[PDB]
Amino acid sequence: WNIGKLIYMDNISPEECIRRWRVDLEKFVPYFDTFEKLAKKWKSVDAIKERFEYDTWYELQKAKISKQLEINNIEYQEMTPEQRQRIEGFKAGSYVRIVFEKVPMEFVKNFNPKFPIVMGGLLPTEIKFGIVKARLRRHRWHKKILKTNDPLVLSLGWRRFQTLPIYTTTDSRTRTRMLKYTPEHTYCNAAFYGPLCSPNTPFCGVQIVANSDTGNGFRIAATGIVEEIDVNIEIVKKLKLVGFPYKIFKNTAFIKDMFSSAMEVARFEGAQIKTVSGIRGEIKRALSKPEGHYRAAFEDKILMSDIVILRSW
Amino acid sequence: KRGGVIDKRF
Amino acid sequence: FEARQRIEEKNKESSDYHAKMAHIVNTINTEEGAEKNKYERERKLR
Amino acid sequence: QRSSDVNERKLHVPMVDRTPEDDPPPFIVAVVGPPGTGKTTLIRSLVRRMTKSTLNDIQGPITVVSGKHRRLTFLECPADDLNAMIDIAKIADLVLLLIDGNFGFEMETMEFLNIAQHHGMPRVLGVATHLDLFKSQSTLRASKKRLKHRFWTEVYQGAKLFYLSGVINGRYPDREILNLSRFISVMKFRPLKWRNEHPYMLADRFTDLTHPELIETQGLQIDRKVAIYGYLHGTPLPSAPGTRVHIAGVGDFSVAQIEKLPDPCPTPFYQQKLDDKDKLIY
Amino acid sequence: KYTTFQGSQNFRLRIVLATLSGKPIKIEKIRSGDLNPGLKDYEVSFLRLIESVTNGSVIEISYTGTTVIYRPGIIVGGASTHICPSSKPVGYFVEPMLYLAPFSKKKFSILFKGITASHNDAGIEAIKWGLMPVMEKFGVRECALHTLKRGSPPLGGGEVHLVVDSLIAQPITMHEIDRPIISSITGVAYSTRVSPSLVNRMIDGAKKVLKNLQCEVNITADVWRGENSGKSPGWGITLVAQSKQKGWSYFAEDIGDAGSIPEELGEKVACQLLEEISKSAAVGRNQLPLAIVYMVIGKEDIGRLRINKEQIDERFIILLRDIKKIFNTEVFLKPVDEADNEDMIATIKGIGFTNTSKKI
Amino acid sequence: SSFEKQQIEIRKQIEQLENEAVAEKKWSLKGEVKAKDRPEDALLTEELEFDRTAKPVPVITSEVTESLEDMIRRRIQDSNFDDLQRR
Amino acid sequence: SPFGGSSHAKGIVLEKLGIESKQPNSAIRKCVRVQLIKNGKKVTAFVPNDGCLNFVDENDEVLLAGFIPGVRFKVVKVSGVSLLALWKEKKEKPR
Amino acid sequence: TLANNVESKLRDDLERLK
Amino acid sequence: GKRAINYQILKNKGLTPKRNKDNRN
Repeated sequence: WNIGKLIYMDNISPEECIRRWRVDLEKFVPYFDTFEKLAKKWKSVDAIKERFEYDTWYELQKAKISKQLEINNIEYQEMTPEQRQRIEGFKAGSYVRIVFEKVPMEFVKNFNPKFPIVMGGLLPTEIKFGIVKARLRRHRWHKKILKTNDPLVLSLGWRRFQTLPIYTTTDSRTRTRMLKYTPEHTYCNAAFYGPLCSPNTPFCGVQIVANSDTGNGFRIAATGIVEEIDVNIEIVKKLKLVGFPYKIFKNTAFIKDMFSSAMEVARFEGAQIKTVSGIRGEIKRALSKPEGHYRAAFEDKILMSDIVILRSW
Repeated sequence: KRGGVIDKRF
Repeated sequence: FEARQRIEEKNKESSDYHAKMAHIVNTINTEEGAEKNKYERERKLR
Repeated sequence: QRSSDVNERKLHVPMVDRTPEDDPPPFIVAVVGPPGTGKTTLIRSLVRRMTKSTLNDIQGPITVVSGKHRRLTFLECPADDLNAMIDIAKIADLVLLLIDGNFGFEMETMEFLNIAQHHGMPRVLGVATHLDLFKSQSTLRASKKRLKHRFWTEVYQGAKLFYLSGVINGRYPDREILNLSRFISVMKFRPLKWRNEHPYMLADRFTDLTHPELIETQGLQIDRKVAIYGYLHGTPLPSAPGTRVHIAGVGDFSVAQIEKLPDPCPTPFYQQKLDDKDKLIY
Repeated sequence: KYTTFQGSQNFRLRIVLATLSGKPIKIEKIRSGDLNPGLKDYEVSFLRLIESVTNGSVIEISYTGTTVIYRPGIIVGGASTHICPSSKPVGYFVEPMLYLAPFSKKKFSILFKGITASHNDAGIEAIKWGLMPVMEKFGVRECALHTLKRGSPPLGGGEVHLVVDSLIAQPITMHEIDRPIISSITGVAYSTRVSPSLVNRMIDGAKKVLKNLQCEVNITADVWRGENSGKSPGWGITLVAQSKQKGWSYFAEDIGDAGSIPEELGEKVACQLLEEISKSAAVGRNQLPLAIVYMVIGKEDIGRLRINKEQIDERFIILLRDIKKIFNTEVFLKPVDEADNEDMIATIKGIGFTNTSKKI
Repeated sequence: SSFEKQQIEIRKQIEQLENEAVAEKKWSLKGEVKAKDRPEDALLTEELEFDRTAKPVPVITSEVTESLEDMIRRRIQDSNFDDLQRR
Repeated sequence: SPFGGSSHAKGIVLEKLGIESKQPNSAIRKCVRVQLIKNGKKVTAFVPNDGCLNFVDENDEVLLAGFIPGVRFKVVKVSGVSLLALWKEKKEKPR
Repeated sequence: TLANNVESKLRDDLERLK
Repeated sequence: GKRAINYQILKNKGLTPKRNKDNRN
C-alpha cells in the first residue's frame, strides 16, 4: 500500500489511508500520548541518542543554478513518464494538441493563415485587473507629445489594448500631481487601468494601428516600464482659488470673490494664501457684510492690482 | 482602503 | 481638529525624512571612507 | 592589464535558461520587412537550400530541420499590419530584417526594431535586397557602407548584414543563400526575461471541432470548439486542464483539453540516439 | 467560479492559501449542525485581520453564515493594531501572518493585543525560536516578534509586535535530505505575577529528564513582573533542540494551569521534546505546515525535504489535499536509501510564485 | 453573435467618452477658478485640503487638566518651587 | 587599483538609495547600490544626473568607472549601452 | 419662502458636512 | 505609399546644444 497513491485518492478518508499502509491543524500543538505513558517511554533516552572553490563570484551563481538544474533532471529521470507529466507538465519542444471552447465564430470564419496565431500562458497576476502606474516617456522620434486622458494602445505581455492613461509627477517626492502632457524629453509617472503585470515588465504605446490613418509619421508614441501595481491611485490636481482686494489697511486687507458665502470663509479660516507678487498672507475672519468677504493680514502691504490666490488640491 | 467584510449576519 | 491632526502628521514625516537621510548619508561616509583611506594607503605604500 | 578587462567582459547577470536539455523546440525565425522587399522569395530560397525542395506557396509557419540538432520555423510577418509586427517580436527568437538597398531604410524596419528594443532582444540579422537596381559600383558600395553603419546603430556594432543582388527564377543567388544558412546555424541564442517565464507556442495548424449539426440547428452565430496544434516553448505548460492562457487578437480562453502528439518533424539527432534524408520539412 | 471547501476545517490555511494564489475561494457548511452555527468570533476577527493587511479583497459571509466567500486582493501589509477577542491567544493570528509578511508591498508592522498563551496555540517562544528560524532558512533574513507585554489567561493584557523587514520575491528552494544533529537544547522558562521560585522549579523538572543526554542544557529564566506582567498569573516553558550545523530547530511548549506542579510541567515538556525529536527527520511536526507551503510557493524548481514516517499523519494528509485544491501541486515522496531509519523525502515543484506586490 | 454584442457596449462607451472629452471641464478641474465660475457654496460640499500658517490654539480638555494638576501635585509633593528668595 | 587591475567594473544594481530624497538633483539622489559581479562586494556608485537615473533600474547590468565622500565610482554603461548616449537620446537601452 | 429656502440649503450643507 | 525616413532619423543627431558656424571650418 504505497501512500503516494493513497494521498491523492480523495475517496479514501485520511484516517482510512493511514491504517491501510501501517485531527485538525487549527490546533498548532500536535497530538501526544498520555503523560504517564510518555514518562515510561522516556525513562531511557537510548532510542534517540543516535540523533545526537571557484575563481570568480559569477561562476558560483552559475554553479548554483546548474547544480539546481541538474537536480531536476535526476529526479525527473526516475519519475514515471506519466508521473512526470503530472508534475512538470508538458515540456517545451513537445508537440501538443490544445482544445478550446467558446471561441468567437469570427475567428473561425475570418481566418487568414498569413496572420500568425500566438498563444501565451498567463500567470495569476495577468488575470487581475487594476491600476497600473508606470514610468513612461514620449518616444524620441514621435513628433508630438502625448496628452492626459488620451487613448493609447499599449503592448503589455501577450496582450494589446487601448487605455486612457494619466501622466503624473512626484513634485519633489511630496504628492502625485497630474500633468497635462508628457515631458518633451524625459520620463514621467503614468497611471492607467488594465490587466496587472509583474514589475520590470516593459511596454510600448502606439496611438494609431490602422493602415488608413498611418500617415507618414513614426508611430511608436510612448515607451516605459511598469514600476508599480495597485488597484487605487490618489492622483490629485492643483486647484487655485482666486479672490480680489477692495479695501487695504497696511498689512490688513479685505478680499472679495474668493468665496460666495461667509460659510465658505469659515471652513478656510486659518488657511495660507499669497499674492502674485508673492506676499504671504492669512485669512483672519469672514466679514458679515457682504457675503463671501473676509479679512486677511499680509506680511507686507498689498496693492489694489494685486491678485490673491489660495493654493489647494 | 478598499474591500470590506460585507457581513450579512442578522 | 483637522488642523491639529495635519500639523502633527507633517512633522513626523519631516523628522523621519531628516533622520533617514542623515543615517544613510553618514554610514556611507564612515564605511566607504574607511575603504578609501585603506585603498590610498596601499597606494602610498606602492 | 588587458587580462583583467578581458576577464571582466565575460561577467554578466546570472540568469536561468529554461530550454530543455533534450528535444528543444524549433527556433522561431521572423522574416520581417516592408512590403515587396522579398520576404516570400527569401523564405523560398532558404528552405530550398536547407531541404533541397522548393515551396511554390508559403502560408503560416514553416518548420524545417536546419541542423543535426537544430530546427527552425520560418514566419512571414504581414508588412502592412502593426499588430502582427508586435506579437512576433514577443516570440521571434531570430529576426531576418529585410531592407531595400535602393530605397534604404523604411519606418516599419525601424519600428519593428523599436518594438523589439522594448520587449527584449532576439537575434537580428540584416538582409539587404534589390542591390542589383544600382547602376554604378560607386553608389552601390557607398550605399552599403551607409546602410551597414546604421544597422550597427540599432544593433550591436559589427552586426552581420547580408547582401542579395537580384532574384532569378524566384530564387536568390544560391551561394549567398548557403552563406546565410550557415550563419543561421552558428548563431547561439540568449536567455530572455519574458520568454523563460511564460509558456508560449505558435499554432502550426488550425481546426474547428464544432459539429456541423450544431452550426445548422443553432446557426453560424454559435460559439465554436477549436483545436490548436504546435510546439511548446519557454516554461513547461502544466498538464491539468483549465489553465489560463491568451490568444493575441482573440482573447483569453481556458484550455478545455490537452494532449501530446508525436513530433511531425523529429530531429535526426534524436533518432540516431534511438544527411539528405535527415533534412525534413513540415 | 469558486473552489469550494467544507466546514470550519483548516479555516486559516484555506484563507491563506487563497491569498497566496489570488484564486477566489468559497468555504461552506461551517458548523451547520451546531447549536451555534457558522463562524466563531476569533475567525471573524481573523477575516478582519486579513482585510487589514490586503487591498481590494472581497469577503462575503452569508446571511446564515455557514458559507463565506473570499476573493483575495494583493498583500500590502502596513502599520496597524489588532484588538483580539479572548477566545484565542496571539499565536492564533500571528502564525498565518507569517505566510504573508515576506511577500508584501509594505513591511508588516502589526501591534497585537490580547491573551498571549494557551494550551492549543503556538506560544510566543514557539514563534520566536520555532518558526522564524524556519523562514530564516527559507530566506526571510529579517523577522522579529517583540514581546512588549506578556498576558496570561484568562484576563490577558499582553502585547506583542510583529515586524518582518525582509520582503522577498519567493522562498528559496529547500534542500535538506539529512537528519540534523542536535548540538544543544535551549529554552525559556517564564512566569507572570508570581514568585521567581516557580520558574526555577520548572527548569528543575526539565533538567532532570534531559541530564541523561550529553548535550549542554541551558534554559533561560524569563520572569515577568510589574506593569508588563499582564493581568493574570500564569507560567510556561518552551524547550528547543537546536542544530547549529544547518540551523535547524525542534521545539515543544506548554502552559501551566491552576493546581499544576511546576516540576511536573517542566518534566512533561522535556518528554514531549524527546518525543518530537524521535518523530522528526528534518523539522518538527509543528513546523511542517510552514515548510511545505513555503516550498510550494518557491520558484519553478524542485526542492527536497526529509520527513519521518511518524510525521505523515491525518493533519499532513488534509494539508496536502488542500494544497492541491488551490495550487494543483502534488507532493511526491521517496524512500531514503538508508536502512537504519525509514525516513521519507518529499519532493515538490514550486509554482513559480513571485512577490509582484513588492515595489522596485 | 456574442462578440458583436460586446462591440455594441464598447460602441456605447466610446461615444460617451468622446462627449466627455469635448465637454466643458468641471470647475474643479479648470485650475484657476473664481466664485462666479463655480456653483455657489460648492466649497462647503467639496472637501479641500489647505495649509495652515499658525499653530492651533490648544483646547483645555479634561485629560489635559488631569495631566497639569498631576504635575502641580508632584512639585508640591517634592516641594520644588521655582521662586525668588531674598538676597 | 580599485578594480584589482581592471579599468572598469561590471556590477549588479541593487537599490537606488536616494530615490526618496525630496530635493531634486541632490547628490544622494545620484547614488545607487551596486554589487560587484567579480567578487560580490557591495559598493555605491554615482549616476551622472537624476534624469539619467530614470534609465538605471533594478537587476540590470552596469559598467563602473573611477570617479558625499566615499563614492568613488560612476556608471558608464548600462545594459550594454553608454548612459550618455541614452541621455542624449542617441540610443535605447536593450532589455 | 426665501428664508425657508436658505434654511433648506443650510440644512443640506450641515448634512453634507457630517 | 513608400515613406522614407526623415532627417532626424537619418542622422540621429538627438539633443545637442546649438554650436557656432565658425567651428565648421
